[PDB]
Amino acid sequence: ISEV
Amino acid sequence: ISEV
Amino acid sequence: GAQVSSQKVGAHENSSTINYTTINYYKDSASNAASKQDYSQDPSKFTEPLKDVLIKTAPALN
Amino acid sequence: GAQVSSQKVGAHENSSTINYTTINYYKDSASNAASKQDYSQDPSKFTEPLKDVLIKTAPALN
Amino acid sequence: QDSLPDTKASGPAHSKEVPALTAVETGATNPLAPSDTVQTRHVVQRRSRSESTIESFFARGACVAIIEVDNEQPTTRAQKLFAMWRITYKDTVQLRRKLEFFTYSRFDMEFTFVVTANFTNANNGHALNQVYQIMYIPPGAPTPKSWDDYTWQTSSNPSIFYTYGAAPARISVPYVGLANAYSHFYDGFAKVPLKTDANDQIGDSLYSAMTVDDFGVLAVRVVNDHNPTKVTSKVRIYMKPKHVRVWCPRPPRAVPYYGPGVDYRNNLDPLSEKGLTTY
Amino acid sequence: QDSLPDTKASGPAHSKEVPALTAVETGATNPLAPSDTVQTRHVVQRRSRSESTIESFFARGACVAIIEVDNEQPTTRAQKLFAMWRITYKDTVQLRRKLEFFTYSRFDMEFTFVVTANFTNANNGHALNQVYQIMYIPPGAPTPKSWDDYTWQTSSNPSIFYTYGAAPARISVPYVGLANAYSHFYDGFAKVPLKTDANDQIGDSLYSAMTVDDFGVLAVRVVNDHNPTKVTSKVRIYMKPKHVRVWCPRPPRAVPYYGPGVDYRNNLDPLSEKGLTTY
Amino acid sequence: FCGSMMATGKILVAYAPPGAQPPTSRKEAMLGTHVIWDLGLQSSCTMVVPWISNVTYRQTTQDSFTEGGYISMFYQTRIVVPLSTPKSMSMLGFVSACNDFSVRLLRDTTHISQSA
Amino acid sequence: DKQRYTSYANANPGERGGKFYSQFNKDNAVTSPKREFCPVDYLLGCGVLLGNAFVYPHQIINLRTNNSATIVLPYVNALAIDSMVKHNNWGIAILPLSPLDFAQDSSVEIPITVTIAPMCSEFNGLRNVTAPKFQ
Amino acid sequence: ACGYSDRVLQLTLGNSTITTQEAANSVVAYGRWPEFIRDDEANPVDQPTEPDVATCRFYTLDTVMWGKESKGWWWKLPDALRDMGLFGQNMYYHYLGRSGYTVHVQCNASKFHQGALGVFAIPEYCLAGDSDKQRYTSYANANPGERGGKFYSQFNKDNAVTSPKREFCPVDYLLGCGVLLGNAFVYPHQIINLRTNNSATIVLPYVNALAIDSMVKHNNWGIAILPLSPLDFAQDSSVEIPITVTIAPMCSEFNGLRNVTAPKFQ
Amino acid sequence: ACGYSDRVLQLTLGNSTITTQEAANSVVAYGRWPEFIRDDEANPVDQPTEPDVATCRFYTLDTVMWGKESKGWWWKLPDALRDMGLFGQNMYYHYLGRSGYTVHVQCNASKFHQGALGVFAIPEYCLAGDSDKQRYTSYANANPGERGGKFYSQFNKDNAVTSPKREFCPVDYLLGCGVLLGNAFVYPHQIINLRTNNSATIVLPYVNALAIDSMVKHNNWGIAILPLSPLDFAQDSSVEIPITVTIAPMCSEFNGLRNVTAPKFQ
Ligand SMILES: CCCCCCCCCCCCC/C=C/[C@@H](O)[C@H](N)CO
Ligand SMILES: CCCCCCCCCCCCC/C=C/[C@@H](O)[C@H](N)CO
Ligand SMILES: *C(=O)CCCCCCCCCCCCC
Ligand SMILES: *C(=O)CCCCCCCCCCCCC
Repeated sequence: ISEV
Repeated sequence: ISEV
Repeated sequence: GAQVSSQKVGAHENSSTINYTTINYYKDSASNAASKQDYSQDPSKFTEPLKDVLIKTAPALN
Repeated sequence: GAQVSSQKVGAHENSSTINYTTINYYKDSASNAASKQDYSQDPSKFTEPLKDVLIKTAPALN
Repeated sequence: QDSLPDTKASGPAHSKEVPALTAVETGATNPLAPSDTVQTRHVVQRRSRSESTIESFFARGACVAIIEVDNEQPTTRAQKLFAMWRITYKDTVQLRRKLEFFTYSRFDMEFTFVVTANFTNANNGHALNQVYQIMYIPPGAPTPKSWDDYTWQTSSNPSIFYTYGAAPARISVPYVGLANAYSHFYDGFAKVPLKTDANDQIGDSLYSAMTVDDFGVLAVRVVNDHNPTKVTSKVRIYMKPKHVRVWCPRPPRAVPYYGPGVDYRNNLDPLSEKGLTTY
Repeated sequence: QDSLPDTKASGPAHSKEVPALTAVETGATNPLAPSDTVQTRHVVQRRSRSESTIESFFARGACVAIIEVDNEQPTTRAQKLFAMWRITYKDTVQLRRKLEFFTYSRFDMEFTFVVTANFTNANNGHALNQVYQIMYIPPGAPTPKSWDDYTWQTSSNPSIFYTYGAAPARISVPYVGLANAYSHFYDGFAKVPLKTDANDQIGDSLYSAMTVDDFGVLAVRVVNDHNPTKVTSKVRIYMKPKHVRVWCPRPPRAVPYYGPGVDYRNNLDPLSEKGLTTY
Repeated sequence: FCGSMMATGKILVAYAPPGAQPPTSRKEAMLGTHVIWDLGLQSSCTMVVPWISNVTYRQTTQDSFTEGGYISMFYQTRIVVPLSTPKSMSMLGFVSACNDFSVRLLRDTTHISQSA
Repeated sequence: DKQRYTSYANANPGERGGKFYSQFNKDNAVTSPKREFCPVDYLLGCGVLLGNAFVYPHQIINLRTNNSATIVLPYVNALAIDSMVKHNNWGIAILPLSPLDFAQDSSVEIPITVTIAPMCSEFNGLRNVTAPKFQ
Repeated sequence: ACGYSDRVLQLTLGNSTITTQEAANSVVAYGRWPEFIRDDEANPVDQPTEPDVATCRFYTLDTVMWGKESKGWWWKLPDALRDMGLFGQNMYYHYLGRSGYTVHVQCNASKFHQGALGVFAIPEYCLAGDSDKQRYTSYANANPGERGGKFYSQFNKDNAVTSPKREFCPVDYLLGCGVLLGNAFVYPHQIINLRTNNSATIVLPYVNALAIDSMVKHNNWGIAILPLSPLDFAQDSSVEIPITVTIAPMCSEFNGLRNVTAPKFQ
Repeated sequence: ACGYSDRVLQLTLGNSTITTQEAANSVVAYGRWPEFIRDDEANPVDQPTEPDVATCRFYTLDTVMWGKESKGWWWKLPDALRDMGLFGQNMYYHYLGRSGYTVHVQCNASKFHQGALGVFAIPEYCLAGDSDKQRYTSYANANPGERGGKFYSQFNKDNAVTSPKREFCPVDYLLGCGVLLGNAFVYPHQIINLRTNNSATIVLPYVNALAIDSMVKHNNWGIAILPLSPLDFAQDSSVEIPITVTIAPMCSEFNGLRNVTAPKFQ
């Protein structure tokens, strides 16, 4: 996943 | 998982 | 491949950064939804397209 | 078992590598979708199937 | 962080800096803020322009076509057992006008299809649920001459088979333009008459049109064979631009549209009457 | 990274390297680029061949069969209470022609089934929703003699039970060929007449055919017992090759197909008239 | 060139990007892209039609907006043969794409059909 | 009444340019149609209001203030290069925002001269010359 | 310096050598030289025979004559060699056989003659029949042996629906099979253009959807020779010059020995 | 080994390519390849235009026919190109112009024809007039454009002293200017001798006593083609074969732009  |  | 971003919260419950999750399911980017996390810009190219841009306190014609 | 790959982006929103995710749900590979990440090759076996391949600047018949 | 700028507190002035005077002859807009001409207090500004980004201004499905197609016994007369629509946003006016705030655009397109049907005759029995085929025919591919000829085999053209009563069908299409952006306005011709042309027809073309077939057509048919009672359907097509970029702003259309070009004809009087000194 | 090669800048030449002359007698195509015969500028090339890979050329469902099946009272005459289709891509022409750009192929096959029904008689009451059984009968398995005999028990053959109005049914099948690739063309016979044969029928077989039953048949029936009114349905079958490899390219079919072999009969004149010196 | 070995000749083959009168004489044809072919032991000559286009992709149907130009061929001197040699002969022509060529938007062909 | 019907020779006046009108005068000789533009001034000749033309690059020559306008134009198109014969990239429109007046005379006239210079010109696709039919 | 040219070649296989002094290089079809079945591609389990020099040698077929009205010639492989020495014997004694080939087509004329032959090697060369009945050419007619067949300029349908001929009717501009002759250049080929060369040499790997098959039932390759530009000479109206085809089996292996197959041809 | 020969050449300039398979090497006149004016040799001070590929490309003039009684042909440069595409436009819009040239003369025949053409490139090729009046050839007659002029075998004096023709009368063995043709070999030249070659290629630097001059008033080079040995074939008495001249400007630069020069030729 990749939180921004 | 496996990113390519 | 999950993307996690913050929501801009409007009304708040009597309960902080609330997040939402997105996964793209298709290979073609045309299938994607819109992220609507859109940046803006300066109107100058329309409001001041002058070769010598002058400061508003100075006379426009010198 | 999630495979994550990059999409080749065409039109861009006014918002980078956008990815998409795939999981195979069936044991038989015939059930799989197509990945469409396909490599190509050289046409030479059809365009130049000559025993002595000569360079284009040199005479073809020497 | 997307809020607009804060108002700064400012007090009295007695000086040689004169922001209130300017010369609009230069072609520039005077960038004043209220604190340049009045005393202001400090205000921490929290408003944002989130809903007027180019993406949010266009992020709506807009109706662009209503296609009518029938399912009845193939007679010898002209019928509507299949229908063809040349793809365009210029058959309706509302989305056309929003796109035409700009000269060029680049976007992907989402199409959603709403299908409704009704009986026309009081009764000749009924009808079983219909399946619709919407086939895209790109410029150059063969167009159907009858509702079940070979073109409907669709081996290479994309088709949607929609079942009546299911959720509206929906597909996305990439930026498919031949140029680096779509031209909403083209000041030119597709042909030029030359002095050596045999006659004047050879170099004649329509002003401001580009290709002839543009994006092709959608061919719609009911796949079912006919029932004894006739059933009429309409397919309504909604277009939504997504992943939108636009260039070179234009005045919006102010008088009714008259065709696919910029021509006008009637109601050339958009402004109403109001006295110069009436609030 | 999949873009085509960049154009290199090149200038004038006066030399003994002569890329413009060649001898096509050798069997080779001259690999020239524009910079071999004209002055070019540098161009950073961004186009790609993404849409003409073998997978993307075949990645479409193409119609290969329309099977008609009825649900009505079993009379004593010939009816269509069940139908059988010998599996093939040669009953239609569009997918046949694309596969026949190649001599051999290896792929998995996706089948999607679109089913439509209608009433035929003005009215004898109605019909409740129909369920369809599509049974695959491989070469050698017993074929049905009536719409509800024991073969429909399907203990080992695979069947699809499709409910009218549901999304089109879909299944995948592996590469099931008896050889290491499918032969789109077979220059030979399945039998040879020998000198010691009792008569000429014994060694006679059709030119270019291989097995007799090929891939078997699909047997389709409506599972419901009949209503008082008759209901006719059509099952349209769409084939899409996936995970495709192909070998030995061929000229494409240029005159109409005349059967499952390469035979021709009419319209042997594909090219139109054009003057030698007319643009 | 499929004439005898004793035949000689020079030929001008040209490409005119669109927008002007289609060449009717060598004089007009030689102002565009061209190759002057000298017949001899190397039997064949290649002219490359460079991609010269306004749009980034042209249509495969005929459209004046995406028209591609004109190919013409003229004698630069003439075919000359000695006595006892055929005075006429065939020329054959071949076409192929260069390595910068691509296509897009798959569609059905008009080159095959099926009647009911 | 015919849409998109202005002919190539009429759409392209050359250095002569064209003029605006105060009202829509429809060509009625449906027999030998003129196939001309009819640009109405307060509609900027194209169905929008003249007052909003200020979103386009512009200057005003207001006679009490200045006697010239200078505007530098980049090439703008949806393509990097195009046919100059078929397509015009830019239009220059000069309209009296406030009409000419002098002393108390009723027929003052003063010249307007337009001088234009190509910049960063590049051309591709050489062949024989195009000769358009204008007359 | 010492003088090697792609116009002068010597080919030696078994006890036979070919020389040519006016070649136009040589083609190795699809870039693949012939080879034997590898163990990991093997399918029949019995030990194969590999006659080697007894069968892999040049066999010359009967010469055909090229005249001004010739429309073309075709042969199928292995059929054209079915009666050639020990290659034919091994072919008929074994259920299965595999072979690649070197094809050398010979046609010399003079510096005052002109004409161009297209020599095409086609995998699975299915040809069209002569009638309304589909796929009806008989085994004996589909397989002419070294005699080969001919092309025609037009479709002449066999009408004796009583005693049908069951022959092919190969129309030349349709390559005998419903495609346009001009696109035959996607197949391995050379051109014998008389001003340039007097021979064509093409090396053919075994091509099939199987590692080995029945040579009696199935032809792997077809050789089609068509006048792309017709023969002409001086100002004579009936010039004729020979065309001779010499073919050598390569990497021959056979499986499934038993009694000999004797096909009925007549 | 791979095969480069001084008989086979390709010349590419702008969008035009020339091939020849029977050249006799190529001449670079006086050993000098063309070049632009260097700053230390510069004289007009305005920035020059250098159209580059738009003008430096091969222009083919109208073909002339060589028959048994032909005496020769001559052209002057830049005059022969004054109406050629954008080279002519730049020439007439500018007071000053400078250019070098590649000249390619084409003449093929057969192995049974014979004859030899001398191709000479002459700096300042002044030609002699047709009358008793000296230096009287008019501008329109001295400058034939791409049509060029011809040589004669003898001096034919214009006698209509009333309406004088004011033409050149170039006698061939005197090279049209009072010297013997045999010594023309001190000028850059090639011979097209039909048994040996079918073309001549000569590269010409700009030669003048000034770095740049008026192209409208002054021709820098003359091209003279004379039959050193007359055309002959088999035993026919009226053989004719084409001669085609293709010339490309090289390193063109122009100075002094204003309105266009329109000379009066007719
Ligand atoms: C199965 C249904 C498939 C539907 C496929 C539709 C393909 C075409 C999409 C076109 C979107 C058009 C937007 C408008 C562009 C125009 O402004 C300009 N004339 C282009 O220069
Ligand atoms: C419940 C439905 C099951 C359907 C099962 C179908 C099985 C058969 C799939 C066949 C795909 C055929 C493709 C064509 C192959 C042919 O070209 C060649 N004749 C094989 O040598
Ligand atoms: C990034 O994607 C890491 C893994 C995310 C796991 C959840 C996936 C949910 C299913 C996606 C299926 C897409 C279509 C096969
Ligand atoms: C790799 O697969 C790691 C785990 C992925 C987790 C998400 C799974 C989503 C459900 C798949 C079910 C398949 C059928 C039982």
